[PDB]
Parts: sequence; C-alpha cells; structure tokens
Amino acid sequence: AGQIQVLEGLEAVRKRPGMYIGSTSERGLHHLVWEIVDNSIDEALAGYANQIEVVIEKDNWIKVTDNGRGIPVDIQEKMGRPAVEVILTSSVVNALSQDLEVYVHRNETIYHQAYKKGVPQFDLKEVGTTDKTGTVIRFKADGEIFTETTVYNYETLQQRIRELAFLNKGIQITLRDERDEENVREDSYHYE
Ligand SMILES: O=c1nc[nH]c2scc(-c3cccs3)c12
Ligand SMILES: [Cl-]
Repeated sequence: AGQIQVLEGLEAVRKRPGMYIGSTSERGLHHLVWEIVDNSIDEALAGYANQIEVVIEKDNWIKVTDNGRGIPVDIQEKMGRPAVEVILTSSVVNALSQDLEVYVHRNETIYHQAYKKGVPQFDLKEVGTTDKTGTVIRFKADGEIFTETTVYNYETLQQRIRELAFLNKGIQITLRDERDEENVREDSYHYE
C-alpha cells in the first residue's frame, strides 16, 4: 500500500504540476532548485551542515551538494525501503525530473540511487567509501513538464542564492555554471 501510494503521488504531481510548484514556466523551473536548496538549508539550521553548492551542469542538469548528515539509509518501518528512497520518491522535484540521482555520504559509505520521473531505477546501492557526510542531488528537469524552457538563468539563481546566504548567516552557499566548459563562472556567498 505504501509503494502504491508512492506511485499515485507521482502521477498526481505530474498531472497538475502547477498546483505543486506554481507554474511550469521559467519560474517553476527555478522553483525546483529552491525546493532542493531549502532541504539543505533545513539541515544547516538543525546544526549539521554549513556548506551548500549549486552547480548548473552541462545540458542544464542541476547538482546540489551539502555537508549535512546524509539522508538516512536505514530500512523503514512504514515502507520497508531505505529512508532516502522514501524521501526522494515523495519529492516534487523528483517527479518533475526526467532523471534524478542521489549520492549519500554516511556511515563511511557512499550510497547511490537513480530515478526517472520519480521511479527508482534500481535499489539503493553501496558504491564506495568515504570519510565525510552529506548529500548530493543531481536532476534534469523534465521537458515534458517544463514546455517553455529548461534552461536556467544564472542571474536568477545568483540573486536568490545571495539572498539565502544573507538570511541564513553562517551557511557558505556557492553557485557555479559549468554549462560552457571554456568559461566557468562561480559566485560564493558566506555571511558573518
Ligand atoms: O541533509 C539533507 N540534505 C538534503 N536533503 C535532505 S532530505 C532529508 C535530509 C535529512 C534528514 C535527516 C538527515 S539528512 C536532507
Ligand atoms: Cl543510516
């Protein structure tokens, strides 16, 4: 019933995405970033993270990285699935992404899962080891949903990232554009 409710939720989001994110215009595209960044900001506010990095990658993938605890990976009571999978298959961003990947650094282990339109492509796996903790989310917005544009605007991202860093003092928030490998731009914000 839990996994069935998962699937019904992804169907709902993709049927009326503007009810979830405001619009499917350029403003809704950028909203995807804000939803992921806000989760990392909560982790900083909780006392566990202090660095967030937003990267516009080739082909308008977005990568958000924080140094928090790592999304948990323990098997749940409710779903019988790893906690990170439950969290990400209930995420609006995941539903509205043609592809999304997570890497969790936790328990000295690197865990990976990938999804398409919110559907896990394989079970969460251990892919490597680590001496850090935190979370990496990489997504590509689904052009079937975002029919006007899937191209991010650096200055739109920059203006809100700067605002977030100013509002959440002590969090280092970095924006980087890698879409043109020949001219990479980066702004990094860290108040007080
Ligand atoms: O730490 C996080 N970074 C990004 N997204 C999420 S969603 C849930 C969490 C965490 C909950 C508890 C530890 S990490 C995070
Ligand atoms: Cl865990």
